[PDB]
Amino acid sequence: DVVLGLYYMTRDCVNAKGEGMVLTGPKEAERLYRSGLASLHARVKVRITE
Amino acid sequence: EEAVVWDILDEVIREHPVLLNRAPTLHRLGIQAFEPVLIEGKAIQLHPLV
Amino acid sequence: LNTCYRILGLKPTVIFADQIMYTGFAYAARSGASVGIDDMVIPEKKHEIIS
Amino acid sequence: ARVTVQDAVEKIGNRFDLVLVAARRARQMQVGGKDPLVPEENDKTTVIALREIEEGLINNQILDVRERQEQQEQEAAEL
Amino acid sequence: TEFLKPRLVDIEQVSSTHAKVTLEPLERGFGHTLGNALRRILLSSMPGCAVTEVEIDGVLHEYSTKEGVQEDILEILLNLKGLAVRVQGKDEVILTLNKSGIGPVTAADITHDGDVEIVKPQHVICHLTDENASISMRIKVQRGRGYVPASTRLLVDACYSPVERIAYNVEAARVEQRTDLDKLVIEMETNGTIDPEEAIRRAATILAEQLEAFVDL
Amino acid sequence: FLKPRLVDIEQVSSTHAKVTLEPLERGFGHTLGNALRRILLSSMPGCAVTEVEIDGVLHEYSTKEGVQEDILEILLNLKGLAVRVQGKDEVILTLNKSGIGPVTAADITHDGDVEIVKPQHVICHLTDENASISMRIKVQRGRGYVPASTRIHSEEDERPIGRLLVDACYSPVERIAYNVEAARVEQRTDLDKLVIEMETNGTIDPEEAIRRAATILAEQLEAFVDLE
Amino acid sequence: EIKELLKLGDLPTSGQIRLYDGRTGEQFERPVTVGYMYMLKLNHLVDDKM
Amino acid sequence: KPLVGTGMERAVAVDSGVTAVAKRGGVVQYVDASRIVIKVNEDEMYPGEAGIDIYNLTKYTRSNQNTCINQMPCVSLGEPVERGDVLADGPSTDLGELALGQNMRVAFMPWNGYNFEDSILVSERVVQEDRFTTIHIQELACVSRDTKLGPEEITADIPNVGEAALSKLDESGIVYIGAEVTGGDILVGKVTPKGETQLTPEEKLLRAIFGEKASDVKDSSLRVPNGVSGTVIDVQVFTRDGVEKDKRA
Repeated sequence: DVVLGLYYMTRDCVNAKGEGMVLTGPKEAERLYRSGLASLHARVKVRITE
Repeated sequence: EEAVVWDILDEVIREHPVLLNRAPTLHRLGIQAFEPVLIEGKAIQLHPLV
Repeated sequence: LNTCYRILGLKPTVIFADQIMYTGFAYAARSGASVGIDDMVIPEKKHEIIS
Repeated sequence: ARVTVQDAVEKIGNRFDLVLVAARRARQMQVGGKDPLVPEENDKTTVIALREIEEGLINNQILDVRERQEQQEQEAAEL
Repeated sequence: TEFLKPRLVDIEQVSSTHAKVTLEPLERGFGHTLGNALRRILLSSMPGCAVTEVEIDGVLHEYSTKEGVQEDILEILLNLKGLAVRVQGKDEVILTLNKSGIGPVTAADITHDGDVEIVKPQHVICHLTDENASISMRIKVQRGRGYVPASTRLLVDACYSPVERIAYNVEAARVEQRTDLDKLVIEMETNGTIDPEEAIRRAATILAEQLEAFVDL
Repeated sequence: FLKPRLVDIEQVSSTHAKVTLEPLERGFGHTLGNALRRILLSSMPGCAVTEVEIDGVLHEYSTKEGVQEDILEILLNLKGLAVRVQGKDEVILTLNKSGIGPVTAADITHDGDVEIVKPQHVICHLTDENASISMRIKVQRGRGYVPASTRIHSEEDERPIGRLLVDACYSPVERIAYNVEAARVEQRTDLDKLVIEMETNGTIDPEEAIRRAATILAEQLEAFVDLE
Repeated sequence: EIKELLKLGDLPTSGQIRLYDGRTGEQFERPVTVGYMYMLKLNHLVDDKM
Repeated sequence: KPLVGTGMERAVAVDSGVTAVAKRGGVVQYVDASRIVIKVNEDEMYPGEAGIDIYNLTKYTRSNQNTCINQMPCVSLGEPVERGDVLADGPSTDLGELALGQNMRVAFMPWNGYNFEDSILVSERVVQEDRFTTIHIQELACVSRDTKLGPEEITADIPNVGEAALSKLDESGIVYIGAEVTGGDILVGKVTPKGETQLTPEEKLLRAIFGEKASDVKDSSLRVPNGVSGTVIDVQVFTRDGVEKDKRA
């Protein structure tokens, strides 16, 4: 189950709801997913502190 | 089964490791020590990663 | 997870694995992720390829 | 709820001498012969010993010194 | 029949932009009742206030170039969305930026209006190179209750939600003999407009102001 | 900041019913309906059978000369007996009925504080010409599920061995669903209306359901409230 | 034959529907095969094994 | 009944004696949970004494696997019944079909790893309606047999016991029928003789202080196995020839 959930998240199709945009980082990306405004498989490029 | 003895058992379990073993013991990992977590019922809970 | 182990040490790797498990199970559950009779896609070319 | 003893091993990294020393110390605290050297946050003697090992304030050498002191202590009470 | 009422069993906060609260004991399922409700509230309906629309005076295109800024346009655009605005008693205040100095451009090189507070002064809105780069854009801010994207609304995504991230987890609850009860644990981060504690109280108050049309005693 | 109120209350069937609330903000439907249906499907007043005794029936594993039903099968239906008590708390009924013919759920003596919601229910099928029964149902209020396996601990010392216990189930609710639609209103552009379709059992009226549900829901906010 | 038996019973053709989470409230994306089945309670009760 | 079977159920529910088929055709003269009298048809009876088909169902017998086997009627009073029709259903029999399991509303989907490997996740509604509550019947007997120090006694006069336990026994220490008990409770009070103990002096001091004399008898006491709690539904007594019977006998 674990690998399946992770693989499901780390996927992308091409036309997910709101793909291609930009966000501050993980906080905002989750704010997008949980709210139901954005998808989970969008090709969105954002900022992340590594 | 007086009420006080349940809290007494929780006091004796506290950091008292136990050993779990799977019926065919091929390698050494067949016996591993875990930290008890008191639970209701009769089934033994096991961690999926193991 | 392996790179995590030999980069940060034992202590970090442990909590990393636990977190991975929790998150996995949650998402794999809410993704639907089922199977039905229609999922199996019988190639419409089968009939020919057989005969 | 002591989960990993990695740092506890780091002080004496042998993985077995750790158990022997921590058992000696855990005895000292359990089979009444001594008092804890770390604030006992309800932790069992088994874990408190490992914590004393972690802080670096307890090991084979230190306990060997303390017992050697008490050896002469037991002889200074018979005139 | 009576019921079981919770009492804050502990509270902890690493900083002011993030905090964790735990409410136990609870009732079966209730740990998800309150969690889900308060979570939706502090995600999609909460006052705050923030940037909505912005335009540059150098060029009018979210993909064009600029002479003097080593950064890209949509970059500063996103930084605008990352701006903690707290207007006291006004609805919408369109403030302007006026800076041409050699070096980064913080959030202090703006025009302080009547009532516009910035809880992130050192915030970096742009990086400026050498010679002059005379740049003075005109940013627009608005109110709102929740999060509204920029496409469904240069375009900027308005983030009114005073919180940046919500989370809750249910776990066991040892109550003297009670078999399996819940223990709610919320972990919430804000953006600066308000501290966590009061914001949790505010959302939970919105709940009561929604259900106030029913009670007995 | 609109505050919703009930608008539509039409109970189609004795058990199946519906309720509705329009004044909701952006997607407040889900947040309300789900968190409400939970409190409904879990905590609700209800009443049910707890103690049952028959003439010479010592245990659920026996047969009485004349009844075509088994004692186990009798209590199995006693769990499906819907009732409603208000004044008293625990009530002991009295059922006496003889002669061939299925025993209606109204064959019991009427007490001052009682009302059946479905006397057409079946308790036991009598088949002997002179078959007679004497029992005293013991009904009371509670909440949630309570099985007789854990019931016998509060100890009460039931001296008569002829006292049999039945699995309790205090659950007025049976099933609940919620839906959200886009409905125009007086002063607003676009909102959502929330419809709650429920399935009662006849014991509790659909009004007190939502009322006490929201009451108990608010009670859990006492961590951050005093008096609004 | 099953596909037609479904249409007769006011049921979908794919045998799959949407499922709503009891706790969260949102629907699990990606259809879910539901229905009935014959379950067997083997004579392996834990109350005799433990 | 199986919502989805193969028809082959009747082929197994009637073969196994667990059912009860009708021999001669007639109309039910008397239904009951004990016996079923079938008034045979005039055209399907023997030309002498005319008989009838008086059936006797079994009630709650312990299977070889400690489970429960029992037959329950399926027809009401005065109903036409031909030959080959199930006059009564037994264990795992639904009006003629093989009722092996139950109908469960399944839905293939993960759930927070609660099912992770092959584990099953069941609703609370299932365990509420008692649709899987299988009944079991254990058979635990007591044996009073002659010993080296005289024959054992089945009296309710057990030493080192409490008054709360002996309250569920009769004048012969045999658990009352129907009386529900749990593990550790006494069902047959028996004591085995045991002399020549010679306790330690520390105990002799107690026997002198509080005057608590020691019984010359041990304890046998068929007591319910720990872990299971049930109800007594049958009590049998077999006494050896010659030895006069007790009261309960």
